[PDB]
Amino acid sequence: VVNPLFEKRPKNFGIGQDIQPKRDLTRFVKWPRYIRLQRQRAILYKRLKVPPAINQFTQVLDRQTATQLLKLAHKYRPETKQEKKQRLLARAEKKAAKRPPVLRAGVNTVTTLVENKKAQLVVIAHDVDPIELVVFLPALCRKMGVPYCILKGKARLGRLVHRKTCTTVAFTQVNSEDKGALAKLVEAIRTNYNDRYDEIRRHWGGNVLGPKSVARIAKLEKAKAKELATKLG
Amino acid sequence: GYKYIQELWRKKQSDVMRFLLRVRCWQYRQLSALHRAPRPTRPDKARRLGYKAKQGYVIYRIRVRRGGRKRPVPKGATYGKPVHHGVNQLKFARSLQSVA
Amino acid sequence: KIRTSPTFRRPKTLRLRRQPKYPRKSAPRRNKLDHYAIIKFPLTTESAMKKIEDNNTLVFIVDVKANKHQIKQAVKKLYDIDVAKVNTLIRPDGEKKAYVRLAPDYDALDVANKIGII
Amino acid sequence: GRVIRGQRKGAGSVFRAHVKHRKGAARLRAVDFAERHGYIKGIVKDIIHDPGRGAPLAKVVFRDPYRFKKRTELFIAAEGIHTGQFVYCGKKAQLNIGNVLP
Amino acid sequence: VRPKVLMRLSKTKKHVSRAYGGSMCAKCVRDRIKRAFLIEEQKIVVKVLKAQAQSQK
RNA sequence: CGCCGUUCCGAAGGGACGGGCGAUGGCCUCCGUUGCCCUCAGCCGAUCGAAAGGGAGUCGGGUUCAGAUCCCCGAAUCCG
RNA sequence: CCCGGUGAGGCGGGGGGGCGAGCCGGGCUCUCGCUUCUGGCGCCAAGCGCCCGGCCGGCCGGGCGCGACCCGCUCCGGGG
Ligand SMILES: [Mg+2]
Ligand SMILES: [Mg+2]
Ligand SMILES: [Mg+2]
Ligand SMILES: [Mg+2]
Repeated sequence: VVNPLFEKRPKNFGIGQDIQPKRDLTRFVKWPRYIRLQRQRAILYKRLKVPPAINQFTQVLDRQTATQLLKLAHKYRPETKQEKKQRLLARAEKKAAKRPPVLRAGVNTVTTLVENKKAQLVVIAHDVDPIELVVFLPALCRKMGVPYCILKGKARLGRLVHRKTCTTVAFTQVNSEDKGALAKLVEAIRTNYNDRYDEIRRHWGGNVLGPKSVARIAKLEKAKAKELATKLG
Repeated sequence: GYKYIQELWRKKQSDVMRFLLRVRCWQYRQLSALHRAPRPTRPDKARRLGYKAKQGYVIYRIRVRRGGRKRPVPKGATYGKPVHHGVNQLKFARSLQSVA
Repeated sequence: KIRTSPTFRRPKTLRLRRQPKYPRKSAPRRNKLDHYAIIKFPLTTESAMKKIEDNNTLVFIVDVKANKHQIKQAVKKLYDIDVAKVNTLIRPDGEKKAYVRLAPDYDALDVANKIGII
Repeated sequence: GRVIRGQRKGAGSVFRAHVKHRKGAARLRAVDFAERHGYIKGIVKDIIHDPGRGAPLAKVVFRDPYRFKKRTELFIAAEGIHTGQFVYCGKKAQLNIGNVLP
Repeated sequence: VRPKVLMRLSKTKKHVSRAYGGSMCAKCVRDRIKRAFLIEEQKIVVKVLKAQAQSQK
């Protein structure tokens, strides 16, 4: 049933044999300056010995604790723009014939109430652009005995409030029913951040050579290890 | 609050601030000589110098070459009395910040 | 989507069209090169009377900014006479003399008789 | 004293080279995968006299291993080169005259 | 004729009716058809002498 | 003030055929239009630089006091 | 930080294939991975697998993978 016309014409992609195919070159592209800049700035955070104060933001909350955290931080979002008006209306018709506990946003307010010991839990975004804004909060929390935790994403911390990005978030008070969930989190957080603050304040990051240049050293070391592994007999 | 970032930006000889000032200086050294910044790098020093975070306020980052002001004259030859034979070690009367 | 070429070329984005909220100038400027401003006066010199008589043409001192097309279409409006061809030249005086040669059937001597020059 | 003739040569405008009738910079073929792991074969189209230069140049013509196109290159002609000769380039190229290899 | 006069002439006035007509001489045409068939032929001989070696060895 | 620099530290192409989607005008048949993706695209540097370089295509005869390969007659020719 | 090159085109490890030293079909050292008689041609996919889409398993017409190994943190090199 096969047709004797449909020949099979294989190409030889050897050197000088036939024109190389339209391969993939996403590795060898000449990128724009801004792309190459941020792509090789992410490498300096792997080559440079990063002090522990900045390195303490890589050890972040896991992927299972994060969900339950934002689950609890969804019952205490601030009010919208429309709910702000509709409260002025329900207050109007209240006048004609308590404030609920909610989240608390911003560094200038979280720090000022961590000093006042008003907070019960602090969430910090792990990728603040100028890190100086939250370099100190870890130590100020450990010092005051406030349970803090670093969360991955100032754009996901920023959906709790109705803004683009946020930096920190604080649970001052919670309702009765959710006080159990808050105490079931404060435990698993304080045992991960405040308890081991000694070993967090000492852990330098970065300082890791590129794989192309760690394989050139693992190979030479291998040759000198298999030397003693083969010359002894 | 800002008073933490303030006292932090005074230990420029520390470890964290000598790492940050160095990755910042490296990244700045790769961009153009005069380019607009998205947001104030130092938000505190900017408030202190009058930057309210509202529309209309713009932040430009700009780099200037350090060193004094060599006198713009032909090869050497500043024709005059020996008093004004100086070309090399001269200094400019406006700070590099005023030139930025 | 693999990168087939090692040159990142700028992607083409979308480009809108001017939808202004108010026209800059209020009114379109009227055409100051009217069919009347484009023809000042004729010539009555025996260098042009031999053109009218023999060559069946006319000689106008047209505006200097006028094409042979504007002239043709501006004698076919002021005088209603189909035109064979137009030959312009800028005089040393500065004005643009124009020799307009009328269609075969139309008689210059008898269309200059009308308008006055004869 | 006047700027000596030796000093007047670094500015140019008179002492610049006369690069009008020259045929191009005589350079080897750029290094690619072929030239780095095998060999690439080209022919010699002609041998021209470059002005202001004692050596002759040779238009060696390869074909791009990535596009459908015949690339020309201006080498300096080793002695014994003739036209229609085959010139190979790369690591696995054989060792005779006009055969650029590492 | 001059280059820009070629837009006037008809194709028969610009090419001879042959493979590579009016862009290559006939001698180098026949002397290229030859080399083409001959080189592909030797490529076939070598192709044969390849598996002829692989058969015994 | 500006100078340097002319492919050099650059996201440097606003284009094309075919296809798919959308709209439009009329023998709304069949082409044409423009909107959106898909596919494809090298270049090599904006621009200026020669009335002697390159550069398609007009010749005869007549005529004016002064203009003619330019006007008149008669024969062609290039480009779109 | 500097230099050279290029339309930043196959870099570094790992796997897969073939040849020889070897131990007795199985693990290692190796290396290669397809172009040298000629002044020829060489792209814009053959092929196998997988799916979908209209008209009557059958005409027509699309898409995906292999072909064209996977994974990576600097485009490759040379300085430092
Ligand atoms: Mg002074
Ligand atoms: Mg010009
Ligand atoms: Mg000219
Ligand atoms: Mg000329």
